[PDB]
Amino acid sequence: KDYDELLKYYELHETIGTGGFAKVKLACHILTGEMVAIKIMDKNTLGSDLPRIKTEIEALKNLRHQHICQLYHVLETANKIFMVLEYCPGGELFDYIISQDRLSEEETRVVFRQIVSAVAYVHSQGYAHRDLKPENLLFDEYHKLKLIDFGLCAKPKGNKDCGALAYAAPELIQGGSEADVWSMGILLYVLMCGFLPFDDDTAAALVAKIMRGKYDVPKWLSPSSILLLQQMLQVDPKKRISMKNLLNHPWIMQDYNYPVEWQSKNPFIHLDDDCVTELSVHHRNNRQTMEDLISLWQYDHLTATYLLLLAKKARGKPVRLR
Amino acid sequence: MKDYDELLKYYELHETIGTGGFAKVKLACHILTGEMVAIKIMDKSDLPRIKTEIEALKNLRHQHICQLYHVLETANKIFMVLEYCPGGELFDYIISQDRLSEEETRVVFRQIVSAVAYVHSQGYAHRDLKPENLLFDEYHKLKLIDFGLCAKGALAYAAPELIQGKSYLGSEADVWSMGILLYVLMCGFLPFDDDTAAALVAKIMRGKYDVPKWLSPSSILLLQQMLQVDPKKRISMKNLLNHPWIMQDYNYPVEWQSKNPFIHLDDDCVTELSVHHRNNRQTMEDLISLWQYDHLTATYLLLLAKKARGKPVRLR
Ligand SMILES: COc1cc(-c2cn[nH]c2)ccc1C(=O)Nc1ccc2c(c1)CC[NH2+]CC2
Ligand SMILES: COc1cc(-c2cn[nH]c2)ccc1C(=O)Nc1ccc2c(c1)CC[NH2+]CC2
Repeated sequence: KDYDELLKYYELHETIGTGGFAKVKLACHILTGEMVAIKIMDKNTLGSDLPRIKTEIEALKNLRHQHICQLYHVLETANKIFMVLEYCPGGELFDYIISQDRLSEEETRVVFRQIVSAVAYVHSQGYAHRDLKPENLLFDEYHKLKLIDFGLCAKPKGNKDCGALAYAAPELIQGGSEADVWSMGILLYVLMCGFLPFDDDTAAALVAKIMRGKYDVPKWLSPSSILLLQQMLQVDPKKRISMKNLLNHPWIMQDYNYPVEWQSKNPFIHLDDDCVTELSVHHRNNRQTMEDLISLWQYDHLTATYLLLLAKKARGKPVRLR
Repeated sequence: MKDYDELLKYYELHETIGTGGFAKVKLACHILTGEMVAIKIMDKSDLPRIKTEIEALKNLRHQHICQLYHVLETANKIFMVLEYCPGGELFDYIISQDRLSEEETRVVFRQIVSAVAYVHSQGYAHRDLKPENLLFDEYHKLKLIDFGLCAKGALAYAAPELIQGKSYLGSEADVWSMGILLYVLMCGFLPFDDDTAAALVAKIMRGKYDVPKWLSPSSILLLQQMLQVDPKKRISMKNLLNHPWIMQDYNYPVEWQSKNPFIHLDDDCVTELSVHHRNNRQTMEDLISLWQYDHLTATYLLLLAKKARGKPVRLR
């Protein structure tokens, strides 16, 4: 009874889940033929941490970006919440870092310009992620990074509602968007060094290192790398580099000579007309109210079919259902 | 990273297979033996539950229980090095096909029965038997997992006396759950199911269920012996092991006794660990016999499996 609605729309394959509450079940969307990943939560096993699932869904319903792992479809049965998500077979950025030694400056940049694109867009929409680390970034079948787990979340100019400690800003530990900038700075350091700037045996010694904020600057780090690191690793969050200045930073533009393009290429308001026409021939009605219907963004089957059609059109394969 | 330094002396890390807050599962290679392993990584979020499981798995050793090799505790993590189970959940198996045949469900059920009868012999009751908690190893052999709710779950699997406050448990509640499991294997869905949780409870108490046309009268008889609302009326484990349904095609009852020993030690393995350590031998055996669930416990038990798969009793 929990799978009857899900199985009208999706053919279920393997289990890259079998975690706690949330198993990932690789699956195929029947109409389009595109590969999806299905996050499965237990609506009466999840404890007092169902608010995290709801904070994530409501952030993912409002965020749309080339470097954010897309939500296609939400399904709620008796004891189960289902999230139909974008396909990421390439592993975590974490798995990437721990397989190789340390990355070169130009290799970290290629990566880091993608983290910056995503996190800058999050902040434009009034959100702050609050748990940026290399586990929470995944690689798609085209080697591009996707940001995941908005389980902790913002609206810092919104209504009243921590993460990994080695990534946590000083002001976070003692109680904005500037906390995320600190965490991108920790991320930048590990990519180039192969080790954290602050690490210890006990948690109480880790906190003391974050507050004092003194760190090692390895011999192989360039002076451009060092300068950007100290702008991002400011203990005072008012002294930390702004996103407007990060986007076009001299280290950030080496070998690219254009700034980070953060603005979304995945639209809410514009409707692709190849997709509207193919959905119209399938559902059998007029494109006028077809557009009106998609524009509700209910994150049902129609939202899943529209956005997956748009993903198939992006691949190169044709705009076709069955 | 300081949290991975101890682990990474012993294990080469692979695939990141399964997020979920505190509990993440990474695939790993044990460097000395070359044997594949699964690593459960806890973000040190109910840590009495992690500690009940480790404590139960340190004392349980069985061919149809997913083996613990090694426990590692760093600052912010707990690592459990567990048996390799690439074959998926029994759950995934059931939902891919429609329903299983009686003889296909017998092959599968006799393993569930072998494992659960051994759990109960050691003074334990699992309390969360369901098809998500039974995994297939690389030989298509079932391994029972998650002893986090065990005593010394899912409502559709919960016994009537469990729901309304016991007075008291424990082993007969497991028998009810094996009965729910038996039904789903043969039918392709539950004897008690509903849209709301409040309607599910009411169905479990009255205990009346549909008996599909394709279920044999042997299947029906065993089902009603296991699905007794009164736990005193429910079939005993002594009678389950040699039940006529349990034996129909097999010339013999369920062998529940462990083939994985704590006390008796393999000499071929012992003499290979001795050449590595540059120990005498009486010391070597005395040391394994501590069962500390460190690297020496991981290396001994993985050497025992390498010995069993036909490859040589040799370290790398
Ligand atoms: C384990 O995750 C995946 C594996 C494969 C895959 C593996 N092999 N081939 C494909 C493909 C995709 C995923 C995936 O997208 N998972 C995912 C998406 C969002 C979130 C999570 C996971 C973590 C839980 N918290 C919410 C955020
Ligand atoms: C989540 O996976 C496991 C959990 C436990 C466990 C949990 N609790 N106690 C033991 C024990 C073993 C595993 C495991 O080994 N799974 C696994 C192995 C290989 C592969 C996969 C999974 C993904 C599917 N594709 C093939 C690759």
